[PDB]
Amino acid sequence: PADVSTFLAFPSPEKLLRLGPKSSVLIAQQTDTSDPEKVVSAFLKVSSVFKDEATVRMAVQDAVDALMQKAFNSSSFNSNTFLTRLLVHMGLLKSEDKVKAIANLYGPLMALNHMVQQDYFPKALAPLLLAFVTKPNSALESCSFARHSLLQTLYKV
Amino acid sequence: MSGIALSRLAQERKAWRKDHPFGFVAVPTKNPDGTMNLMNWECAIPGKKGTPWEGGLFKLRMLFKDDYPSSPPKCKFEPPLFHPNVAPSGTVCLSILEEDKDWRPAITIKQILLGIQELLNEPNIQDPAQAEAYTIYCQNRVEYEKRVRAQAKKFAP
Repeated sequence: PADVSTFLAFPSPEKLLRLGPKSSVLIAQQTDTSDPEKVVSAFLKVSSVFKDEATVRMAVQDAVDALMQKAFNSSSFNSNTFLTRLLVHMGLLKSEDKVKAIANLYGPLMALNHMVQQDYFPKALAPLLLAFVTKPNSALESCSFARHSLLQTLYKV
Repeated sequence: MSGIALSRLAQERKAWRKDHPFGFVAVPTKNPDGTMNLMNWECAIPGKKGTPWEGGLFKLRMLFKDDYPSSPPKCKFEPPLFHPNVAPSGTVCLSILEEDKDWRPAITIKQILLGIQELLNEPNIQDPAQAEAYTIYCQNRVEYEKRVRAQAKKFAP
């Protein structure tokens, strides 16, 4: 037993699992998906605890699917704004405002790899994601494995 | 305390009216009381002949801060334009428009506008401000050029 606010405040693999077996539903339920910037934040916090381990991997993927399905399912949610802000927060696209610099890009990249394969994901966004993931960037270079996997996946979308 | 900025802007206005590139527009907006608002200028940049931007007249606003010219003016296309270096908000950036880069007192409004005009046909692919135009530019130049021509016609006087 743990709460979404505490998890989002200080994400950790353990905290995610402490949310319970319905953690995926809870993350999405407690997130204001009407706001693109907030969906980006939730997505990055969740993906930041990704680990190539059974329980954690499943928990992150399910959480991402629940959150992003809810966001994209609203005919009002601007998917392009989500993508733009996501890239900004990942340090792949410049912006007018100042945003925190994300350290590890491994989690975000692996979460995207899973997301782009789901039915809820608008295919129109794949080309843009690919253009910015293939674009030269130091942060992406340090996480070549995840980067290569995501691109290989984007090629099949 | 913008007296210093106003003294310079007043001279820049006279200099521009005395001589400026043909087709270009740069005029201060008016305050509700009819007086000039030198901190907010309405500009227009003509597409360069021989390029797919020809025939178009692209409007943008130049906003100056109270500490001008210590800081560069903020330039934004209105409405936002389809271009790799034009943000969704319409904001356009250049090295000479960045305080921590090439901005300096020696920079003129004429220089900025000509600089932005050059940028229109020669995008900076290393530092895009928009994901949509950047993506098409890199994935299908022919299609990109087509979108540009249609936009050039739509914004013809």
